[PDB]
Amino acid sequence: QEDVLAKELEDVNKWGLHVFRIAELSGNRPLTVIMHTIFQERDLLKTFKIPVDTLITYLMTLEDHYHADVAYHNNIHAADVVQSTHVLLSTPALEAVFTDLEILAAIFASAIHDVDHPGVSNQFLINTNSELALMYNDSSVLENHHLAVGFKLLQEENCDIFQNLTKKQRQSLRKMVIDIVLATDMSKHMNLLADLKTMVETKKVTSSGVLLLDNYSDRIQVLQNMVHCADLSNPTKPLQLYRQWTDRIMEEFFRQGDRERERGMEISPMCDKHNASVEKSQVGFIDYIVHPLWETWADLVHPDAQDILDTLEDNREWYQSTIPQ
Amino acid sequence: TEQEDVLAKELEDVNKWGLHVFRIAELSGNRPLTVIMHTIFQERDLLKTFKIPVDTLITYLMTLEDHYHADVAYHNNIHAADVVQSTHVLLSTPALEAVFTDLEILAAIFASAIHDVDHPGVSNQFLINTNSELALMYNDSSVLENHHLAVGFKLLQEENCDIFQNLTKKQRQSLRKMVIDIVLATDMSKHMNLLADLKTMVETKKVTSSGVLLLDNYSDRIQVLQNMVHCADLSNPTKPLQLYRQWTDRIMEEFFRQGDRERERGMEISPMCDKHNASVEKSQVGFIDYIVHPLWETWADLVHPDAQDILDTLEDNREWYQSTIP
Ligand SMILES: CCOc1cc([C@@H](CS(C)(=O)=O)N2C(=O)c3cccc(NC(C)=O)c3C2=O)ccc1OC
Ligand SMILES: CCOc1cc([C@@H](CS(C)(=O)=O)N2C(=O)c3cccc(NC(C)=O)c3C2=O)ccc1OC
Ligand SMILES: [Mg+2]
Ligand SMILES: [Mg+2]
Ligand SMILES: [Mg+2]
Ligand SMILES: [Zn+2]
Ligand SMILES: [Zn+2]
Repeated sequence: QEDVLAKELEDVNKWGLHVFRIAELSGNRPLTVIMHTIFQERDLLKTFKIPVDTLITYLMTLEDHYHADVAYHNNIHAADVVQSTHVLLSTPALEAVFTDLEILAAIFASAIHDVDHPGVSNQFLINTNSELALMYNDSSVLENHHLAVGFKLLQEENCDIFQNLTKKQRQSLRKMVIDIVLATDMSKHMNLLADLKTMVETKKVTSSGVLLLDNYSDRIQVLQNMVHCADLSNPTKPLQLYRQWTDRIMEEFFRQGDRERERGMEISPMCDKHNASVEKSQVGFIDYIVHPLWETWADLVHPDAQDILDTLEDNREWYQSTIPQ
Repeated sequence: TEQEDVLAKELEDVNKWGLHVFRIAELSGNRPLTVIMHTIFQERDLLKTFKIPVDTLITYLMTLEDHYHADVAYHNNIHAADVVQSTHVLLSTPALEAVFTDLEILAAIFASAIHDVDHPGVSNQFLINTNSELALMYNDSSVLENHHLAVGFKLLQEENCDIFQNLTKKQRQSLRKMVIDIVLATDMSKHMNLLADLKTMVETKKVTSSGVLLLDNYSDRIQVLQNMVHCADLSNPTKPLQLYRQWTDRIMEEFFRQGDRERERGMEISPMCDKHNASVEKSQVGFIDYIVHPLWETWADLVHPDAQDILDTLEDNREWYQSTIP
């Protein structure tokens, strides 16, 4: 009787789910149990006639293709982005904006968006003349690979969770998922944020402040920025969670810097364990990337993101206080 | 090697629009891409400039040429050789004299050589609609063109194939980026935006005191090279009619073989791919009117009047195909 796990999963609609605890309690299956919970919570198995055993088989297969020896880009991160997207989809300002297929696409994209990540950056893969960068012509190398793996796994035995979608539903979902995962490439962050800003400046809402998004171009942009916000949500979580994410990304960066040092490569910024300032890097990350993004998101869904933005600002203040004068 | 004498004579035409490329394919033992690339590299002194060992060049070209499908009617080594030679002529246009660097010239020619390698003879849309491994690998986005680049670059790593072994690291990095930008621009889903941008450049074009195009940033330079190789890829209707008609015969065979695969699957046969219900001549007139002439009249504007004879041939060939309809 793993009662504690079911207790933890009752917070699946809350920012700040104890995802490391869930990873522990589920036998390192946070992506499987959290995806399954969210699918039940959104009635997605009945809406898209997904057989429960096919869902569980695909989810375990997918989760198996996240590397257990990568400190950050692993199945716990995938589960975290899934659950974060699931909460952002319920923003009151986005009520009635997205179809069931759009909701399914955003959640599936979040689950697969880093699958088979090797724990090094696109630039490292390009600079080492990797087989991945040769395959993908140096362009969104990892993100194209995550998509290819995520979709390829649906072809394994009893893994096609979309088997009862119509032909046209499958084509539409595939296009949306590709557009969403490719937008998680940080080389696209600035263009994405500029478009989110444009939308905020021209946003149409109801009298009760709910966004009105009529064309696909605008809806997919909001979905791209939503999953991007979820991918960049660690500094907006309660500090005890955030500090664990910082420990993990820094371990991954340092392992990349050790591969670089050994090859005699230039050690990438923040990747040198002998010359790193973890706390200054987090404050810079918040000041130049995370807070501009989440402040713009909060304007789009004004005022529903205020608690999230409050947490980010508290955490920035705390990390800054750990830097001595 | 009377045959070798005849081949050498034919290769004296490598600077001319209308080279007898099908004859060269036969005379060279089905090595048109190898012999035309080698001729062009010698003509432009590229082996000396980039310290390319001649045996490495031939080894790579032969391997690249082998990775074109000898059993595909249109997208084979003869098409690659033709696009290479057509780009080589376009690079020599008076309006571009001394404009491009040796590395940019190398990039345009190499891109043309690899730009369709390992083409299976079916379209991107067919590969997407049939859930192919290629479309799965490339997320339905420029599926073939990404594959052609990955193959063309990967083959440089085979034994004695690295023709760029003596470039600097900065040269190799620059060449790789330019080649990717050029081959990705041969995806027809990019044609309309590529043409729109070329028109904008023509409308705003600056010429130097010597009368050549002024291109003073990467964006403009790569855009011209992208459209140049796209024009070469879309050059069949601008060639002498006896060449053009052979290219039409070949693309229609390839289309019909695709539509037969779509028939043997219950799919809606793609337009122009139904050998039981095609109009070859109407399709060429449509191709020229909606794609090839809008492109080439704009290229002709950019380099005016350098390409006037090419444009005149295109317009004559359009009239000829039109005359076969009534
Ligand atoms: C101080 C950075 O902190 C974090 C960074 C990240 C991730 C998000 S991503 C979607 O994987 O790119 N991230 C960046 O945003 C980023 C920008 C530039 C370079 C860079 N990588 C290297 C190897 O240089 C990264 C990087 O890996 C996640 C969590 C973090 O802190 C908890
Ligand atoms: C009447 C068309 O004639 C020709 C077409 C082509 C080629 C050039 S490409 C760079 O390979 O795309 N081409 C198109 O431009 C085109 C547009 C849309 C669909 C299409 N394919 C299918 C299966 O529908 C094609 C197509 O294969 C080359 C030579 C041709 O005539 C000599
Ligand atoms: Mg990622
Ligand atoms: Mg072959
Ligand atoms: Mg092509
Ligand atoms: Zn991620
Ligand atoms: Zn071609």
